[PDB]
Amino acid sequence: VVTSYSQEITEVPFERGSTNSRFTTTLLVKRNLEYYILRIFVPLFLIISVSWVIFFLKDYGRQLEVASGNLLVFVAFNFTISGDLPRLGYLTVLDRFMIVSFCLTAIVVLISVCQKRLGAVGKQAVAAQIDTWVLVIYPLVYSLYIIWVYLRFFTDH
Amino acid sequence: TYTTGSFQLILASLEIKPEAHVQELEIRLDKDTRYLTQHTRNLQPGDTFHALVEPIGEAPLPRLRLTDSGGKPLAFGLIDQPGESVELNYTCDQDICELVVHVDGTDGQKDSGEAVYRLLVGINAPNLRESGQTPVGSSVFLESDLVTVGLAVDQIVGVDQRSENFSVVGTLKLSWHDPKLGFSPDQCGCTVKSFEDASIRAVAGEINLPLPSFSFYNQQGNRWSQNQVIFVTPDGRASYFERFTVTLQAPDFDFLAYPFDRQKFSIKVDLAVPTNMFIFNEIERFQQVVGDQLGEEEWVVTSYSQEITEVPFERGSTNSRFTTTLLVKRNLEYYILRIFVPLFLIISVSWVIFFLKDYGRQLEVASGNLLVFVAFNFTISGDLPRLGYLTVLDRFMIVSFCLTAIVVLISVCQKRLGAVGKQAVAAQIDTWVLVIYPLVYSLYIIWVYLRFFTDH
Repeated sequence: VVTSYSQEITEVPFERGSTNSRFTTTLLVKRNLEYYILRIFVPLFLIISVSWVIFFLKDYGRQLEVASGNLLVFVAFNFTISGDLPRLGYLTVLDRFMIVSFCLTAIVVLISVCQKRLGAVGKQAVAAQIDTWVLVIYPLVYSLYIIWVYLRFFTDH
Repeated sequence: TYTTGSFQLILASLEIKPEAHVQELEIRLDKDTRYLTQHTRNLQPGDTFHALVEPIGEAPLPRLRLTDSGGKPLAFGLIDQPGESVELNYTCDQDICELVVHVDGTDGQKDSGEAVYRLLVGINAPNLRESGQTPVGSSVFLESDLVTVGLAVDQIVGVDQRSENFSVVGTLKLSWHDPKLGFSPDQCGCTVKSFEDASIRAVAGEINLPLPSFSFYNQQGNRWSQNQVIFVTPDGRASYFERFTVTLQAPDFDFLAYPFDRQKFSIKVDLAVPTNMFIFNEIERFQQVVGDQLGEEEWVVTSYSQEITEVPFERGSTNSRFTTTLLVKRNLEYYILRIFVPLFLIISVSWVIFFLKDYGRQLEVASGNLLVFVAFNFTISGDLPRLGYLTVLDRFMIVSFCLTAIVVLISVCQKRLGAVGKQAVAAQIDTWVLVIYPLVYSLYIIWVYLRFFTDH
């Protein structure tokens, strides 16, 4: 969608000395943000929200199995959205967000394994402490990463 | 400046002797060069030509001859009474006759090594040797025209890694000085003659004078040329400018170390005319070679090098070649973060499931994680290119998949052992794999680094 346009006339150097005229029409185009927000970001938010909410469970076997299933879900959706994501040779803020979210889901699977191990040992209190700690640091980490990428790519510093 | 040209008027004489001048040449006879010829000027009637070759580092005594433009004999070579050196003399009888001097070891075909000979060639000069004032006079040999070439790359349009080619857009500039292209500005009333939308071959065809036509050596298909222009000045200065989008075939793509491979994009411009006519003399840095782009790029140019050589040409002799080599590298952050970190976490969960002593949950998580590995493996299937051979990334993925299959197998065996009643050996297997799995991964990483990124 064309946000704005500007037609303007300049002079630029020409072969064998001198200059020639140039007429430039610049179109300030923008992508459809609703498409990417609804198709990608809302399903991704729900996929990470289920991984966040599995920590309320104190049955760490079910927690671990749901965590592994949700990581598989994350991968399947990740590649379901593979046409809109373009095959450029470098990274992208969407790509960085997806990588970070995938890493956080891998970490939730790891933490679920560790918590099941601790519960099997007999240290249920520390497992509950880890549950309540992750329940508060996970959204904090996501928010900090969102702010950091906004600062890095959409403003100075 | 003074001016030169051919005119008509609607004879007399000059002094008592025509201008006499001599030059020298060091000719090297090697395995790849056992014969040489050199062309000369018009040699107006009455002019005498003298030639004399001598050996410096040895006494091979290469034979000499003197022929016309077409090779018909005009003068032979007779050795002098004193040892070493030869003498050849010829006086012409017709106007505008070109002479070619031939040096050849036809009888001396024995090969031992490179040799150097000093050849003294003069016109109108009956001097026995060089004597003095050798460089004051004009050159007697026909000298190849000097052309300066400059290449710049605006951007790398694309790389096709399966057919091994790359499309690049840039600008090419040529500049030579052929006075035969000159004109008097009185007639046209302008200081520049312009040819547009036509290649050098076409303007050469419609002018019928030799011009330094070129070609992109590894070009595939039709090059897309624009702003194609040729400017000619009355003083003979001619310049060619072109902005080209060209797909060049690259037969030296080595994707064995992908995505850590570093490639060499070679843009070769070959002169279509032989070395005796035109040669790429120097390189014009009219603008930066790599150029500046806004935003990131799939291929980043580590370094560039423009260099001029001579390569063999069809029907004997050589032609000049101007090569621009770009040392391009992939974006390592993209492949490290998109592929290697998720893969590390996927293998790390399979590693960490061994702490569990509930082997049913261990087995189910192992199977689920193998499915996860497959799903991610094919999620990263666009960046991974469909080449017909293996790749260090492909080898790493195969090894990791095999290790996840092995962890599933070990989980099955451990559940079986626990069901039997041998829990102690199952715990021993747990603690053994917990230490050998990272060791195996590290050893494989070191091995592939040694195999593909260094010697042995």
